[PDB]
Amino acid sequence: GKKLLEAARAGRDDEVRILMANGADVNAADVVGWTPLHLAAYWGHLEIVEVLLKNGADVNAYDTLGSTPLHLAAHFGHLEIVEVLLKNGADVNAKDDNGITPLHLAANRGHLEIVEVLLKYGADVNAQDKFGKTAFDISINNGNEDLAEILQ
Amino acid sequence: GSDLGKKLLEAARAGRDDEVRILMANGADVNAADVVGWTPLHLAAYWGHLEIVEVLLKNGADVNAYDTLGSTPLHLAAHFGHLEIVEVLLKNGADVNAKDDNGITPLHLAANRGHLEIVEVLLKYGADVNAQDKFGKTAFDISINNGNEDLAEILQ
Amino acid sequence: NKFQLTPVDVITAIKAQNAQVAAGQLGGTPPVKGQQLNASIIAQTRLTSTEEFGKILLKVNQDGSRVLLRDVAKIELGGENYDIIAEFNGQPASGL
Amino acid sequence: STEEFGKILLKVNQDGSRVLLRDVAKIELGGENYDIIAEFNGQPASGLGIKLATGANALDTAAAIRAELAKMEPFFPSGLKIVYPYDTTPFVKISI
Amino acid sequence: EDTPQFKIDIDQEKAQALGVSINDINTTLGAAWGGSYVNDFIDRGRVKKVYVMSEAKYRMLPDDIGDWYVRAADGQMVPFSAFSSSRWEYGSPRLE
Amino acid sequence: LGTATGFDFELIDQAGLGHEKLTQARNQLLAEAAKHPDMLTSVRPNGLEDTPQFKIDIDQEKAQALGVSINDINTTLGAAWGGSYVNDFIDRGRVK
Amino acid sequence: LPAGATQERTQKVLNEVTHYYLTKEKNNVESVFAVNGFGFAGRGQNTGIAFVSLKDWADRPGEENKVEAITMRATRAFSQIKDAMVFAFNLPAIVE
Amino acid sequence: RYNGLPSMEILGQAAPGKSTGEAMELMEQLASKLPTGVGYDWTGMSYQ
Amino acid sequence: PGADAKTVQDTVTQVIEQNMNGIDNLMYMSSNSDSTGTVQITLTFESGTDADIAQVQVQNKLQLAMPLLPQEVQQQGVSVEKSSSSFLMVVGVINTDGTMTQEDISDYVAANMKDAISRTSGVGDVQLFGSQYAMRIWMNPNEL
Amino acid sequence: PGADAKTVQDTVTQVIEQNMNGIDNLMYMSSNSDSTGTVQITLTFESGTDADIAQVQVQNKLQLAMPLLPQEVQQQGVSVEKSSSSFLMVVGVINT
Ligand SMILES: COc1cccc2c1C(=O)c1c(O)c3c(c(O)c1C2=O)C[C@@](O)(C(=O)CO)C[C@@H]3O[C@H]1C[C@H](N)[C@H](O)[C@H](C)O1
Ligand SMILES: COc1cccc2c1C(=O)c1c(O)c3c(c(O)c1C2=O)C[C@@](O)(C(=O)CO)C[C@@H]3O[C@H]1C[C@H](N)[C@H](O)[C@H](C)O1
Ligand SMILES: CCCCCCCCCCCCO[C@@H]1O[C@H](CO)[C@@H](O[C@H]2O[C@H](CO)[C@@H](O)[C@H](O)[C@H]2O)[C@H](O)[C@H]1O
Repeated sequence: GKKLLEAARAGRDDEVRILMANGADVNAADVVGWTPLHLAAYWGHLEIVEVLLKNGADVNAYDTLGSTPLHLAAHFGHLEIVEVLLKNGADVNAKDDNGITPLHLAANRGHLEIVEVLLKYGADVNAQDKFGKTAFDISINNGNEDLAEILQ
Repeated sequence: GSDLGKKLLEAARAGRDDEVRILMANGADVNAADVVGWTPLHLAAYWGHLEIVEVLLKNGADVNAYDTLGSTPLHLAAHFGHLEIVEVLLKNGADVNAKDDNGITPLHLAANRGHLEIVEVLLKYGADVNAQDKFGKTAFDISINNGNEDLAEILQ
Repeated sequence: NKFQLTPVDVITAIKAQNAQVAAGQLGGTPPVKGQQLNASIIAQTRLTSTEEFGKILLKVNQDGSRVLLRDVAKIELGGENYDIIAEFNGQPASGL
Repeated sequence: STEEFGKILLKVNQDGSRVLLRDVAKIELGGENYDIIAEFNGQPASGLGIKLATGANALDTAAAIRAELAKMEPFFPSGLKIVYPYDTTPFVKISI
Repeated sequence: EDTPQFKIDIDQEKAQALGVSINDINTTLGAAWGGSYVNDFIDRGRVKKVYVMSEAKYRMLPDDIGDWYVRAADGQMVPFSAFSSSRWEYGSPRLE
Repeated sequence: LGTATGFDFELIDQAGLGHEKLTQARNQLLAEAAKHPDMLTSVRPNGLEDTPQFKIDIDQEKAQALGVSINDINTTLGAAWGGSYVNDFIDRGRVK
Repeated sequence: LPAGATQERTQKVLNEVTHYYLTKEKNNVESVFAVNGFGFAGRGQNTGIAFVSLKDWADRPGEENKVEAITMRATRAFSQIKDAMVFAFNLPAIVE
Repeated sequence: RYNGLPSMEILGQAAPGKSTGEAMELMEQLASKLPTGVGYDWTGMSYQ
Repeated sequence: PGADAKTVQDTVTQVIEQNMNGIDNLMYMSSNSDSTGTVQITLTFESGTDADIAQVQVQNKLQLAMPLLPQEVQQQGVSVEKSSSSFLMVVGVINTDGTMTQEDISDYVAANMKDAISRTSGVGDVQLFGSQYAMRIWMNPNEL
Repeated sequence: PGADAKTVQDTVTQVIEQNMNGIDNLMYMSSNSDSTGTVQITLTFESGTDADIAQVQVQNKLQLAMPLLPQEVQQQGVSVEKSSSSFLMVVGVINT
């Protein structure tokens, strides 16, 4: 289990198998509540993300701050991982404890392709965070016009 | 203020009992005061020289001499924890309730420094437990501000 | 002037919003025994780009209108000073 | 003293009650930091890790350290004792 | 190796709206969770330091962050949860 | 070189005894020395005896009630009674 | 230990190291001075160091009782400690 | 202060016909009988 | 105090490093910035370099950086030492009547022994295995 | 300016003394703190010590302690000089 958390982070693809093939808990969570899927998502390990979801990883697992692997993938611009997670039922409108969505994160970091996908999956453009901000408010504050036009 | 006055002030402060004895024999002014108004008795009381305190009082020292800010030898003895000096002074007429110019009394001072035995002696001799300094404080106020639970009990 | 601001306000906002804060730790020493988590707390970090400087917030107006640093200034990377300009055979250069 | 810090006056309430430091804080003598904790053969200890100045003589410096230590011992609180758990100099002396 | 660190963003807009100064926020966070060397005192004749810091049980868990209040210019007590957001991330404990 | 026959001795507070106890120890040593006129002569302190000083206590509570700051109290007292170096000016070309 | 590891877990590992010297190397090890929170530079909750002093050479006859074999046996035994790097080693003839 | 500790310097001299070494030996003797926590050292010309 | 590795590096380490030039006989320079809030910069010199002068030169440069460092860093005291990396010896202190705890022993060592050892010629650096006492004010957010 | 001996000792003298470490060939150190608001610390070195090196090492350790000193002392400055007692001559200047 703890071995799985480490292998997923290091992107050890086989290793993830040897463990996935010895029944290590696929939703083992570390001290901050990150699952192997959080780690693969964060460190951009696409193959490992797929293997984990294959073996029934909780796609909407959330850490001790309400954050999901989708939040992570979107925030760090991992476009393909974002696609896969959504495919596998990632709540596109998941809010962390701050009322922050994957769209807020992608918009903040100016990830355009990613923003599109999230929208192509029903991301609520009007979703407000705890401060009342939308992605659009973000794109404007950042002075990102390409992104601003999209959200309209 | 005289040759012998000066020497008496020095000898009392230094606790030189023999010198004081000789000075008493020679008529050294027991009422000599320095610039701040301290008598040999003030000095002896401050520095804790019991024998000299007793010798001075036998030689007509003013037990209630006050300095330029209105402080007495009992104030000093009570403040610096000199229990037996405190007892001697009170035996010899020391005003247990003397207030200096700040309206501070020997009780305030013993309290402030947590000198329990001295506090009890003072109360024994009629120390006014309700006396207030210029700021309206009593010895009890002082003890709760200091967080001295025991002393605060004594002062119920 | 139009926004009723001065260089003092600009300077103050930059100090406040371009900052690197020592913020402590969770589970730092001395801890409550049995603590499992030890982690740095990361608060504000230095800005890294013109865009970040541009969106420094100078003030919000009574009507919730926002005044950003880029509304009162041009933001760009440029020499610490502009005093020395070199050329090598008539072509733009630097050197040591 | 902790007692004196305890009575630092933070504010006087409206009713005239006082707020002292000890009312909003525990006050104690304790380490500047709580990161380093040593033991000697399993019992509580402290100590000094000493490094030679560049180019200095190891044997002379060790002798100087011991001489300085001997000046301190007679004034130790009861029970305090110096121990010698790690010294690189005896080997030099002994090997020569 | 990199490790989890707790990232907290102070919302400039919100602090301005509430009238809480950024300096008060950062001093409160820093002193409480990091400790602050205030000034010196004399311990048994020797100069030594005075440190303010949160008691351990209040700086052990992420949710403790919101139990700290800053005073706004209008006198109102405002919890950290009103003007900040946080998330986990990775960072280096030792940069070479 | 001082004098031949002369010695130069230091009495030391090795255990946080404080000024008054050091003084008493000193006097104790001086009285004993004086009992050995056959060996020791003119054994005396090189420094200064204690003297009257004027202790003034600020009442923190009263200052707070009156709305008077300690900084103002302390610089008012120090500046007036002790003097204060404010800054520099230029007198016929020289900084003073 | 990895960063994120607590002082408490570092102590557990230090206790295991100390234990091994006090029980398995009784005949060779005179003392162990173990420090939690300090390592080959610098501080940290997740680091520590043991200084070990051997009995005199005359009481350690045989290759097997010299520092090389001792540190090799120790490192091997310590390899079976979880989520820690623990290495016993002799300092080289010369620094660089 | 002397060597970073509170101190009080004491000057004096050997009596006639006495060596400074003798005077110093005695001072050390006298100093051995002082209240707990009081030490001493030699400085300046005596240090040499 | 309280700073993370990155804050230390970008607020102290880089500032000092950028000022490290015009130093004779420098072979190389390395540094660590850690989340204990600590920085160590090591400048290594040609064999035969006079350590006294190396130290003087380094500090002439450090002093140009000092004003640019955070006030809290300046008040902790920055130090410049010229010592071997390894320990000469460790002086241990214990209490055999067990009437002083580890914290008490460390404070005694800090307050009564360490300074004189540190001032002894040939002593390049002294590490206290423990901490000197400070007045600790442990705040309670509820009461505040 | 305006300081008494204890104020001088406890805010300047002790702080400087505590920083006089890592200086070569020190025999001893002594100091006076007095009610004229003055401190003098004298460090005396082994015969044969290069006086210039001795002085620069002291001055460099002082430099690093300056931020620990009171503002008004940092402002007056702290002189590090070589000690001499011999004048070639004293020229007096009088008005008649
Ligand atoms: C033939 O050398 C080696 C061969 C294999 C492994 C090793 C080494 C080795 O020399 C080494 C070390 O020197 C050090 C360490 C270490 O793990 C090894 C090896 O594993 C650990 C260390 O970095 C710490 O973590 C201290 O807290 C300390 C120390 O660093 C020393 C020397 C370093 N290079 C560093 O730059 C500094 C001089 O202190
Ligand atoms: C200025 O030197 C140091 C200063 C501080 C710490 C260190 C060192 C140091 O030199 C050092 C080492 O040389 C070694 C190690 C080490 O921790 C340090 C320091 O911490 C540990 C080690 O066993 C490993 O980590 C292997 O993975 C390797 C190595 O052991 C060395 C010596 C052994 N007896 C043997 O020769 C081995 C092959 O290399
Ligand atoms: C017939 C000639 C025999 C020897 C003559 C030598 C004369 C003067 C020698 C100068 C130094 C002597 O040092 C010689 O080795 C060490 C010194 O650490 C001493 O004693 C040694 O005993 C054992 C091993 O024998 C060591 O582990 C130990 O560390 C060491 O103390 C010896 O008892 C002494 O003889």
